[PDB]
Amino acid sequence: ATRGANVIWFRHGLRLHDNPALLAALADKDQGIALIPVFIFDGESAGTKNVGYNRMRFLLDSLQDIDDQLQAATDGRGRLLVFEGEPAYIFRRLHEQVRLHRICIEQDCEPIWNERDESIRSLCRELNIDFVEKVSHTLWDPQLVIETNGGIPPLTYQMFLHTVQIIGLPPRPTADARLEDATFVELDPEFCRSLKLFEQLPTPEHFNVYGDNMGFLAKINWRGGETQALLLLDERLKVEQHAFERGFYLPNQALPNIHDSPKSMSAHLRFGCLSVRRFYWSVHDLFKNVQLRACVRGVQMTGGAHITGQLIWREYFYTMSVNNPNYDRMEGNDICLSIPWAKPNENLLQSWRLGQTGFPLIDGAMRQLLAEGWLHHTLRNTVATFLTRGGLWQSWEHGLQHFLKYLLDADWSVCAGNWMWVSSSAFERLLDSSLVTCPVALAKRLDPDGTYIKQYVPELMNVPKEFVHEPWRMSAEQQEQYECLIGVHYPERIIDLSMAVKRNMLAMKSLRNSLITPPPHCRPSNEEEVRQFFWLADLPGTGGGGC
Amino acid sequence: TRGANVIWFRHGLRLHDNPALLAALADKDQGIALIPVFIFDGESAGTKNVGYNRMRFLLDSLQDIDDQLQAATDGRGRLLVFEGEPAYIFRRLHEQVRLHRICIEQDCEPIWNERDESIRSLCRELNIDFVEKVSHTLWDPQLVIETNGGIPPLTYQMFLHTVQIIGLPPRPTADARLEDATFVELDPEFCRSLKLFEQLPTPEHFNVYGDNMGFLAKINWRGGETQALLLLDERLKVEQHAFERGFYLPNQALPNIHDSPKSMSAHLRFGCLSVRRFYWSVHDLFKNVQLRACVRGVQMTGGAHITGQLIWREYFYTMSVNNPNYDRMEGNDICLSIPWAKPNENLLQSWRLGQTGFPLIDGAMRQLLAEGWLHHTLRNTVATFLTRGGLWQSWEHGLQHFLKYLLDADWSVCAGNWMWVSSSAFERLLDSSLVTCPVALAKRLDPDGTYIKQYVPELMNVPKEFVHEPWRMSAEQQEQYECLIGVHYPERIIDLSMAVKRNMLAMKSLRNSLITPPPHCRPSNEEEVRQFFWLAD
Ligand SMILES: Cc1cc2nc3c(=O)[nH]c(=O)nc-3n(C[C@H](O)[C@H](O)[C@H](O)COP(=O)(O)OP(=O)(O)OC[C@H]3O[C@@H](n4cnc5c(N)ncnc54)[C@H](O)[C@@H]3O)c2cc1C
Ligand SMILES: Cc1cc2nc3c(=O)[nH]c(=O)nc-3n(C[C@H](O)[C@H](O)[C@H](O)COP(=O)(O)OP(=O)(O)OC[C@H]3O[C@@H](n4cnc5c(N)ncnc54)[C@H](O)[C@@H]3O)c2cc1C
Ligand SMILES: [Mg+2]
Ligand SMILES: [Mg+2]
Ligand SMILES: [Mg+2]
Repeated sequence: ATRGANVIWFRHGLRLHDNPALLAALADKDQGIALIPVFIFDGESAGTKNVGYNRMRFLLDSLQDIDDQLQAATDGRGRLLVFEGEPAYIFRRLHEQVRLHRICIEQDCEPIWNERDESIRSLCRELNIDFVEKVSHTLWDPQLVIETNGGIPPLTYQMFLHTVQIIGLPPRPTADARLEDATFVELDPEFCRSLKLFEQLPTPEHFNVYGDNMGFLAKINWRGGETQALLLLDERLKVEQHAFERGFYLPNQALPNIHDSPKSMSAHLRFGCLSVRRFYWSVHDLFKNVQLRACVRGVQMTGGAHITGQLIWREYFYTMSVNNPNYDRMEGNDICLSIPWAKPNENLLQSWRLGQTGFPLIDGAMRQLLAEGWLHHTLRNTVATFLTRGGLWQSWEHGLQHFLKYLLDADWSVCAGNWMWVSSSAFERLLDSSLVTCPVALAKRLDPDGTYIKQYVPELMNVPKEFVHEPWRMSAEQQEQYECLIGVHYPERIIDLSMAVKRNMLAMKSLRNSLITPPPHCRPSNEEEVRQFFWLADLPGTGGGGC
Repeated sequence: TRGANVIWFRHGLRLHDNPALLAALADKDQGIALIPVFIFDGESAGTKNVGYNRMRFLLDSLQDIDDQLQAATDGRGRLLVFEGEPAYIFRRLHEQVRLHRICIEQDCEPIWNERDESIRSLCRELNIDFVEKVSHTLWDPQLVIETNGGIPPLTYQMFLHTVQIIGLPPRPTADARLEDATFVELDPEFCRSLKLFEQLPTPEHFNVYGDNMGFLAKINWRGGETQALLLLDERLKVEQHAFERGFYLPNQALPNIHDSPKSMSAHLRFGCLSVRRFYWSVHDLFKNVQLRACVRGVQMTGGAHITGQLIWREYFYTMSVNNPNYDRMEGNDICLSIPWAKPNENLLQSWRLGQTGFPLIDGAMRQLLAEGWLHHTLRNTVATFLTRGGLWQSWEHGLQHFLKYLLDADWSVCAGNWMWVSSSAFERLLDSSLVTCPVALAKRLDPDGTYIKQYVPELMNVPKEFVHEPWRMSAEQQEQYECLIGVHYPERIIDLSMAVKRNMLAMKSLRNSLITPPPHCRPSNEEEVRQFFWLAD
């Protein structure tokens, strides 16, 4: 704090590697400019506006990871300062203590962050402070791929692939930061109490966040932070290594597995614990210059396109929301079809949230969502269709707000886009087939021996495998013979699906004859894209049928 | 006149991409004439073990060349078709008009060695240039074998790795200009003494008649170069629709056994269509464009899902080069010696005639006798049922029957595919019932019974729910539709559940006896088996 100080404000991108904003904050070590790493609980940033217990713990685990790494490389001189209040109020009064030359941040391209960031930009113009903004949460610059497509984001996944190949490959991750020679600031102890500088790392209880509806089914647990994200990346980079030397995927690898352990990095990518560019260019360097022939779920393995294509799905949804604050709703949302959803049935909606629908796979997935906060992509498709076009004809907004609260990742743009991609695509009639919107048939495909169902629906523990997916088929004597009387211990089906899929298919067909014009909306590229999205494989598409 | 060059046709019955032909016209400005020659010596172009369908195909291609030679020369150019010994014909042809060069296309298969070396020792005597050019395969098989250390690659993945080192295959040559080419009209008595055909002969001239049934063949094929080019341009438009769509329709990815005469395997066997023209046409149509979809476990970028099929053809041609025992078990170093049962002429005849009691097996073998072409999934079914997945008979019996009635019937490809499927004892998926059961495959390929009812017409009155398993019908059902297990349709000539049971024991006993799996023709991995048999992958 001799000649001033630079601020690296953390919101997302809670990491030290591949942090251009951190490097720009460390670029004045020679001039004696100090470094101040800060995180502010302003009541919305890092997804704290609508958060449950599982994601708040994940965020606090990442803040501690940054805090422990700073001390491990600065002999204890480096400290992550966690505040709680208005960001513009904290930065102005902190400028009274030490001179702020540059305030470095990572670009949050989502429009819900525009108010927060433009107030800091307006503050720096008043105090003559450099406002440094770096793009590192996404692979490309969202404004660069939007202007390439003519000032509007691509609405289909293929239209996004066509534009990024024009721009080229995304930038490589930056080098690591050296903090052994960096100086920090010891400010006034009373100034810390006024601006609410935490002396200890807070807990979710400090923010009135306690155990959720189910508490916790401690079968799957996730430790946040940059250390665990890099530990899981190397674990997966070796699984791809074995499949790379093998040249093909084992049949058990290409199939969706819902009985596995916490290996997903979607929560580490949302908070920015793991760099998306480091994920991308680690797969690229491991696959380039080796031609392959086998595929993984209809996507080639040559060049790692089956892995890096997943990171483009995330980039494709992040950019569609940039200049659209109504992206989470349908009124005022220009790229979402207006579907006549039924009236809010909060009795059925509560049966969907609590996992009391009478359908085993739906209940087992929603109870895992409440307890553990993570669902497989196949299970997220099932509960989304069952709530919307597939089962109850409820608006996807009621499912988005529930997901954004209990999900570990819960990207405001990725989660909202996936709800519209699946529920509000009227001209993709393959989504109306019960062969893709039936949880009973899918239960036999993902959970053959009822291992997953009985693990998160414990009332079905003793029913034999011949009646797990269809408990209603048991006799009156058999129902009390396995401690499961449908309607008492296990709830009955809140709706008849076979008569519900008929109502919804005709109600959606009614929209198509009224809208012969297909307006620009978030939709699948083609029918082949639906089959890979819903992990169909053997019998999907036109002419595939039931073999 | 002064001299003449001979373009001798054996394979490569075409005018385009014919480097041997271009070498014959290379001395056009010297006053050296041209002599197109095809000799029925009793073995060339697969005429030693041939049926009526393939002989009809060969003669259709010879007429195409003769018709093309007249349209480009206003009647001056003709195709000379002889019948006799090639070295005797060429020697007496040399004293009528001096032969400077004898140009042929390379036949790398060892069954043609004694024929070519016979002509080779003749030209060194009479001081004639023996020009041999490679155009039947994508690469020179010697350059592929020598790159692999002097031995041919025994797995398909080992082959793709070797040709990747060599590089992309050569592109087809330019078309030949025959508008200013001179020919010779020989002495009429010389044409009488050398057995020169005036009219193109018929299959009946070679003691070849209309098979056993013959009339069930209404899906007929017409040989020739210009007609093979029509099939190439036809599929090129189908592939660009998928190229512009970005993916294959599900009905396209599924095998189709009730389709049209679409295949070009017979045209590529006789050389009516150039394989390099086939390769580089698909390569130019898919280049510079990145695709992400796949076709049955193989990518579509660069046309690898199409060009990879042509590499299967080269992979079997290259393996048989220095192995004259490639079509037999004894003395074949690349074939596992499997204890096959003693030859049973009753079950073998029921396999050929299609009287085994299994509907899909009967419909395929009866289609082979009439039309002489089967889908790859149907050739697999009748091959496993004859060998490891049924009767446990030697693959040598099925090879001779296939080399006789097939339209393609490449000596190296057909034998290689027979060993690849039958004698792969260490590929344990090959013995799974998903591959060794035609009943489940019948409901998978021909669901409603359309293909079975037309090639097994004794089952057309049987409804769909009993057409795949006619033995399951009751007493009044075998009479209401009149299909008794005995007089109308034969009983299953073997117990399939018991046969596959005892055959898997013999393969394990073979593996337990062979602690070393010696280098043999085998699949590369289990994934390669799924793609080969059109499985779920
Ligand atoms: C209703 C619904 C809501 C979803 N909400 C989210 C969300 O809030 N956050 C989120 O990251 N993903 C979301 N997804 C996508 C998908 O469910 C997860 O990305 C996936 O389950 C993560 O598992 P994984 O990393 O092991 O899969 P991988 O195949 O390893 O995915 C690699 C990465 O690619 C990205 N990705 C994968 N699939 C998609 C997709 N369909 N759309 C966008 N990005 C994708 C993620 O960042 C993911 O971590 C949602 C999908 C649905 C159907
Ligand atoms: C027991 C058995 C015997 C066979 N005998 C022959 C034969 O005598 N001649 C022959 O050309 N093919 C043979 N094959 C391969 C296969 O049956 C045919 O190549 C294929 O059915 C031709 O149909 P298509 O051209 O429409 O297929 P496509 O997929 O269009 O094939 C493209 C071309 O690639 C080549 N090709 C395709 N598959 C193979 C293969 N497995 N091995 C070698 N070349 C291949 C052929 O030249 C074919 O025309 C045999 C396969 C088996 C199982
Ligand atoms: Mg992951
Ligand atoms: Mg063909
Ligand atoms: Mg399968």
